Amino acid sequence: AAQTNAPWGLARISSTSPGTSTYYYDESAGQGSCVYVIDTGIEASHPEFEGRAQMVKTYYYSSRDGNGHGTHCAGTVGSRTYGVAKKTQLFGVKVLDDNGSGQYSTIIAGMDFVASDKNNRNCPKGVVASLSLGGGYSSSVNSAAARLQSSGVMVAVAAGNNNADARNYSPASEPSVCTVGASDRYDRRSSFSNYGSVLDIFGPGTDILSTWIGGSTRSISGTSMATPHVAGLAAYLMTLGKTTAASACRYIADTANKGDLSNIPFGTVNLLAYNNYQA
Ligand SMILES: CN(C)c1ccc(C(N)c2ccc(N(C)C)cc2)cc1
Ligand SMILES: [Ca+2]
Ligand SMILES: [Ca+2]
Repeated sequence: AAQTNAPWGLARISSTSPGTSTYYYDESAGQGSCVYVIDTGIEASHPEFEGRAQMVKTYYYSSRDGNGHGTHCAGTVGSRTYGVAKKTQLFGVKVLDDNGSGQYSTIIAGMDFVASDKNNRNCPKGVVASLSLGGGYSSSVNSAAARLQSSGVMVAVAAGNNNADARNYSPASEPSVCTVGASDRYDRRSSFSNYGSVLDIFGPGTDILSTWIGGSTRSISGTSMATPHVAGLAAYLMTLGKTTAASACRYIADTANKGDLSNIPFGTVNLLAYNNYQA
């Protein structure tokens, strides 16, 4: 399959070179996989999700995404137009308030929730969790991410947006999950992207067009936008049977575009997520 005039990020993950505008992907499109987006919620009624999204848990008064961030991330995972895995199903877990903030205890609860909840869902091709959030180092936040990964879920987390070593941020600093840095359309490390030896992979993160609340769309930037590209790609690869939840981060790194990125500090991986699609 091919999507013409795709958002640049989608094109980039299906090309060995920057500058292309077509997203090439297998028609299976992540069907049979499930991705939990742990964030400010998801506007499930957005036409772009085609009824494939639903809220399963909130830690606040409502399950509504009153912010937009969660809906944007979910759109990059699995919306029709802006999504990597266009037939996956999406589950929203609202651990962040409508200001985009949340306490560590709530975030931890949301991760434990997913580890249990996945046992009540029909996801024959596997389960992914996308965490576009983070804060200062916390061993208990890292431990919750490690548990989620251990339980059989492919955990993708944002590196953070402080142009600093991700070792001082959580859950980015948890080695057992897949920590994702951001790149721009010219194959440079995004100016805000964290870096460091704990990074596993880079994905498109600068000027990412996706779904927004009120049935709208907008372009925003962050390692928050890179993470759902990798989460979507994981779901896509699991559906194809190329990898499992336990080994998906390693498979993505193994099959990545290598050495294409500029402005990568010594000690940080030069690896950009790539779907290896061959028609
Ligand atoms: C410091 N830390 C762990 C962290 C910081 C920022 C973010 C992030 N999602 C973010 C930060 C800034 C902005 N802007 C627009 C300033 C957007 C997203 C995530 C983690
Ligand atoms: Ca290349
Ligand atoms: Ca890792």
